[PDB]
Amino acid sequence: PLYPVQVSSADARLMVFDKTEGTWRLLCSSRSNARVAGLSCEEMGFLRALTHSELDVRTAGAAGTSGFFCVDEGRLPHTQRLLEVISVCDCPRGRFLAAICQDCGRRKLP
Amino acid sequence: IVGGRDTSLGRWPWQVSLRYDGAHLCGGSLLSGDWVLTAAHCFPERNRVLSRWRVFAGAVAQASPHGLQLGVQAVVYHGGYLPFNSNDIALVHLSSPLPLTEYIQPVCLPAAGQALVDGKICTVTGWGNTQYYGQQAGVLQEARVPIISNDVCNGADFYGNQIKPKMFCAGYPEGGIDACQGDSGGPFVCEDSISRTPRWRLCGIVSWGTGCALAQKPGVYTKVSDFREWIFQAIKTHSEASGMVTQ
Ligand SMILES: NC(=[NH2+])c1ccc2[nH]c(-c3ccccc3[O-])nc2c1
Repeated sequence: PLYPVQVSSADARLMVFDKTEGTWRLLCSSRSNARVAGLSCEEMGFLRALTHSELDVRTAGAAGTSGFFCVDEGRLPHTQRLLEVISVCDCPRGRFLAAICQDCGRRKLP
Repeated sequence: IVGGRDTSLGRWPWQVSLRYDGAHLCGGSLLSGDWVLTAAHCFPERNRVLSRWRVFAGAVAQASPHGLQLGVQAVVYHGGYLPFNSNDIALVHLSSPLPLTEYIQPVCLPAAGQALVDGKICTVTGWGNTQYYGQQAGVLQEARVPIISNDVCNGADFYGNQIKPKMFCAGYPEGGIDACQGDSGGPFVCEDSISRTPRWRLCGIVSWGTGCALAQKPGVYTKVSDFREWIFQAIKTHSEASGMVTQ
């Protein structure tokens, strides 16, 4: 019952499930990274994205994803859900988005 | 909370107490270091001077000298809260943010599309009365109650069609465990591992009920999932607001 949008606890890369493959894909970095990071954190139930960065597959790895998804930046601002403005793409720059969402719902005691 | 038990420090770190002129009136849940989600009915006309409200956090005993108390900058309540019972929700912006420590943490929201699981047992907490004709609790109390279906709750023997679609009931047909006066505005949280880590999410906000812990009169909660977008908007929109505003 995993949620289709996940964020890594090792390096905050965003992963979005691709149901035709049963795999998670990375989100190709774009000029709308801030809004995509914000929207992804909201989607998952976090309040906001505190920050986001760009990772490079060549230095960070794939970490078990299969491909990329790219965001239709023109439709981006008409959405509530990430999955409806995303498409598979090549992401030639091999650079993807990482998002640090505000942590929540966990106790911090020993 | 009727039929609950005393809880300890750090267990429900998102729980806060909203006090007006010195008295605890409502509970609330931290969404961040400076935003609290509570019920709109906690701000009737007689309680709208923001300078007279304080948010108490980080302690389970109401008289702990170790809790932090901050002021309120603004309150945004739902314009669809016709009494001003649906849309019984409001956001409180603190004048300065609370530090997040092992005793002060925000709770999560339901994810998009995440629905309530009927029958699931969640937790409700607060400092409200432990008996309807009883006194408020000195130490924060916690109780576990299951979600009830609206089909059951709106039946003539429960609340006969008074449960509207953006609210739900939780409790036992038998009564015995329930939220009560002084718990309004606080959290109804359910734990899940859909983000691959167990996290507690705010599924409901304590809103109302007939008496407390009676059989067939379960507590009613505001269904938070239905207000996700209202919350995201309000925060963006009013981050720099001061006063009572509506969205
Ligand atoms: N039985 C319940 N589940 C319940 C929960 C919260 C309540 N809050 C109140 C309440 C009563 C008077 C004024 C404000 C209140 O929130 N009654 C309540 C009853």
